[PDB]
Amino acid sequence: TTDDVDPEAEYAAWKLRELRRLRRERDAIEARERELAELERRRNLTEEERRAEDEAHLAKQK
Amino acid sequence: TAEEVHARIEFLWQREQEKKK
Amino acid sequence: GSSGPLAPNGLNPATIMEKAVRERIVESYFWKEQCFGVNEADIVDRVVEHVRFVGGVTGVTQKPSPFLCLAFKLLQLAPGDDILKEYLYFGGEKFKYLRALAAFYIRLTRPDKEVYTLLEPFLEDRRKLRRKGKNGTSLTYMDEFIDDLLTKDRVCSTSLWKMRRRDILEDLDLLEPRVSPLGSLEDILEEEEQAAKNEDG
Repeated sequence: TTDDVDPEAEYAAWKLRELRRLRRERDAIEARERELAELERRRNLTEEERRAEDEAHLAKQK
Repeated sequence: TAEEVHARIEFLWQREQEKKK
Repeated sequence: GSSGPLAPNGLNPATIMEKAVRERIVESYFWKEQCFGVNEADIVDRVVEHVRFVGGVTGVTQKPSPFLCLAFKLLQLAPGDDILKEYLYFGGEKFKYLRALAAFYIRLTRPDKEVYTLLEPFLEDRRKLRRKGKNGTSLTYMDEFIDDLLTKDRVCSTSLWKMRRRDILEDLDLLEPRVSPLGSLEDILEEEEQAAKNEDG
């Protein structure tokens, strides 16, 4: 439980931890971004095409 | 308030330094 | 049914604690001897003397850890923000478990934005902690503990009140997106690759 022993290895391990954090968080941001984006373009293109998409996914299941 | 805590924590630290001796 | 002075979070101290665990704390001998008539400095003393680890509950006995007991006492006391901030800063520079206590406490009693803002810079802190779960004592770290506080529904055998998600605050632009000590992923990648190839030759 000694905090300052082997500075380099601890810094490396911490770096791995923080990298894991920023990576999962960035994965989150990019994911909701691309979902909201796809869905947005989906609204924007036209009402008929929106209908074509919804009808398509209902047809796929149902 | 916090200042009392300051004095206490300093006392503790000096005590630890005495322990390390 | 009446409410004592409310935490900035908006929840009364009793409700955020579960009946079973808090009564379990009250029943414990350690709590009865060490938690009676304790000033802030005195809780600091009890901390530095008796806490070697962090957990909500330990063993089949379900005995509450001193960490959780002192957390409960601090919860009842409801100390002001400035002195707890100074507490975690000073005590933290001196010792880690004090930081863990103050952090847990702030997560309990404070609103989302405050908690985020003050806890996030401590993700830089890599200091090693030993944590006793339901089974065994797994090694952990301060940053991991903070990240747990932010991203987990239940910590230290205490349910955590649903927190407003950070990206929601981002889109509403109340707060600026979290910035690690390191830069963005890509620049880290490029500089690490470059440094590696340079050192290698």
